[PDB]
Amino acid sequence: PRRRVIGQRKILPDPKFGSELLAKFVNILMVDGKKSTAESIVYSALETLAQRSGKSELEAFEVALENVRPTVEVKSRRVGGSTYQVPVEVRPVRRNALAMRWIVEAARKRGDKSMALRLANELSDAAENKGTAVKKREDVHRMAEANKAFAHY
Amino acid sequence: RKQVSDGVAHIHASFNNTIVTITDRQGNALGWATAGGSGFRGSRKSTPFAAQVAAERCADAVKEYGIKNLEVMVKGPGPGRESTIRALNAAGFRITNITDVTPIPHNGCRPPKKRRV
Amino acid sequence: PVIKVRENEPFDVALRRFKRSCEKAGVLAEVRRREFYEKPTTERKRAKASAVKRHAKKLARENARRTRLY
Amino acid sequence: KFCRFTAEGVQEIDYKDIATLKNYITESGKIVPSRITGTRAKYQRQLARAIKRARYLSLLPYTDRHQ
RNA sequence: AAAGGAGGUAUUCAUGUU
RNA sequence: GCUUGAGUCUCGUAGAGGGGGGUAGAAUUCCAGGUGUAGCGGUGAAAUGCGUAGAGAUCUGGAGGAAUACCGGUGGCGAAGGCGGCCCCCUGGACGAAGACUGACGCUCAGGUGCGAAAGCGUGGGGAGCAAACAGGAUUAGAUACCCUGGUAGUCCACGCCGUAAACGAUGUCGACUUGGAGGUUGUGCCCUUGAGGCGUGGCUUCCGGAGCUAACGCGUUAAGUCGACCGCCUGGGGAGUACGGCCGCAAGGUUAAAACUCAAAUGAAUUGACGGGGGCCCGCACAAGCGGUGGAGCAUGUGGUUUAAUUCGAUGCAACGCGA
Ligand SMILES: [Mg+2]
Ligand SMILES: [Mg+2]
Ligand SMILES: [Mg+2]
Ligand SMILES: [Mg+2]
Ligand SMILES: [Mg+2]
Ligand SMILES: [Mg+2]
Ligand SMILES: [Mg+2]
Ligand SMILES: [Mg+2]
Ligand SMILES: [Mg+2]
Ligand SMILES: [Mg+2]
Ligand SMILES: [Mg+2]
Ligand SMILES: [Mg+2]
Ligand SMILES: [Mg+2]
Ligand SMILES: [Mg+2]
Ligand SMILES: [Mg+2]
Ligand SMILES: [Mg+2]
Ligand SMILES: [Mg+2]
Ligand SMILES: [Mg+2]
Ligand SMILES: [Mg+2]
Ligand SMILES: [Mg+2]
Ligand SMILES: [Mg+2]
Repeated sequence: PRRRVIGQRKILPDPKFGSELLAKFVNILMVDGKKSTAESIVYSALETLAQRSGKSELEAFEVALENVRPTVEVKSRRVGGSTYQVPVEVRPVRRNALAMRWIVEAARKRGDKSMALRLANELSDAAENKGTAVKKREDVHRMAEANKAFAHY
Repeated sequence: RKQVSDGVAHIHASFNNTIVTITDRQGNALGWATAGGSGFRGSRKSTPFAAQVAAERCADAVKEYGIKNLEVMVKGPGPGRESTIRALNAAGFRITNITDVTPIPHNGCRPPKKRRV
Repeated sequence: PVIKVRENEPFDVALRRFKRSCEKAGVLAEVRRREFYEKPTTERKRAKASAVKRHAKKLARENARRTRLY
Repeated sequence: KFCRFTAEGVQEIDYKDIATLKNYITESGKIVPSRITGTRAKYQRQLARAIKRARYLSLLPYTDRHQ
């Protein structure tokens, strides 16, 4: 805005694992306000990922998210009359949300049948560093490298 | 091939393009590199980062001669004018002299006419 | 603007010193003004008018330094 | 301020006096502006003429350049 | 080169060293 | 007759004032050569152009022309145009101090004479850079331009001609008087220069401002203030600084300078708005960050159009089009 710094809203922790990260993940996954189905899908995918990857659902999820987190994004400044595509370091709060959004979109695209199965496969791919989400992040980093010439603008 | 372990870096930095040339203290040129050869074209070749990468490419080129000491002569009003120096320092020569050799006339020849854009 | 690296002098410090020396010399300003020939009339105008503009602001400060802001 | 020449009542600046001239030229060999140095305008002109003569006589260098 | 901030309407402000 | 106006002399002062002649360094260009290799150049982005016969870059040497960074200043000088490295020769003007001298020798000036930026012309040189014309590449709907790469006259010198400029302070020359302040510059007197200081007295110069004046804007001891001498010029806008004639000019053209006709305004300053591809300050799902749509498909509905005997009428940028209904 112009003249408004409104305080952040009250967000409830996840019931199962008490995770604010997981709560935002559920909200991002949710469509049309169907929170129940979204949370069921999240829980199913997390359980499957736990069993396959490691020991704890939260551990596997965190590992994947970190493997997808972006260091740098690009924005479009407009100073010299023309618009410069410049890289810029992304703040910690935005990192998690961007990673989760990318993961969710990739999960939606994938060809597996169940949504839970799609999410589990995408999370595992992210953990293995071969997923569509990490590919998207790496392409963003590649663009940042391309436009690194404007790193002091 | 003939190791001398000290060179002079002529950094001709115009507005459009930057040319870095490593030469012996006497004047015989050893190796050179430019943003054009670095691949940047136009608005990207007129940027400091291109100057830095051209400096690095030149440093690699003259690596055969094994020069260690390095005095720098920067000439011309170029966009980088400094990224070349930082690139050389990173490449790992001991920078001995930093000298400006911009040719300023004492009211000599008349410059070309002012642009109406 | 000749600079020779001092004994036990960091490279970043020397680089900053060199930029300072270039600034004090005014080399970029000189080349930037000398790139294109201004007409003698243009020079005389664009300088006298700017000088009078400076004088006016000096007067404005010296006068308006005797008023109640609030 | 503190015009040095009028403090001693100096009659004329001598181009043979290199030390003062070196104190009134910059490190590049350019003549220091009178507003900065605080000299009176008359002595400023005299000093400028003397410095130019010294430059011709190669007692002072023209510019901090190749030569 | 641009932006932010400070001082000045800016200068004598020992030299030395640097 | 007189000495107050005017002028002369004595001693100094500052000055890009003028003419002539030398010289210095930086820089650009070119040439020769060494090193070295594939780009250079240029733009908003490109191409023309240049480079393997070796460019651009870098070092050395040489040639040539033009101009004088810094100092540099709402600083100085000159009647105006104008004058800017340093040195010498010739030369003009201004100002200060103290005196001495001449004794109205003064001011202005139609015709006349001279000087008079830049472009231009004639003759002969010179030619680095820049650059009308011109050539090419772009841009664009077009681009006989702005942009880019080249590039001739010219720009420079000598001698002649031209003789105009927003040749402007848009303010003719000279003289007298009328409150102030802050500066700059250049003299000069005195006070202990109590050390860079303090108090005077001149000349030139910038800004602010009082009375007063002015249509207002503003000017304001450098008047556009109060007066005195002489001279030039104006008489509505266009037609028109044009025609004719005269004079000058190698020419380009310059100077002097109308008329018919036509309109009822043309203008100056200032005021309130609106606007600006002027400036600053602030806000709104205005943008940005997001989510979900529309524009693709089928159907509902409104409008346009077309058709019809009638397809009743109205709404039709936003602010009409599931509107009156
Ligand atoms: Mg150019
Ligand atoms: Mg001429
Ligand atoms: Mg001629
Ligand atoms: Mg000729
Ligand atoms: Mg051109
Ligand atoms: Mg006239
Ligand atoms: Mg004028
Ligand atoms: Mg007139
Ligand atoms: Mg006034
Ligand atoms: Mg005529
Ligand atoms: Mg005429
Ligand atoms: Mg005639
Ligand atoms: Mg709102
Ligand atoms: Mg948006
Ligand atoms: Mg359609
Ligand atoms: Mg549709
Ligand atoms: Mg139906
Ligand atoms: Mg009706
Ligand atoms: Mg209807
Ligand atoms: Mg109707
Ligand atoms: Mg509605």
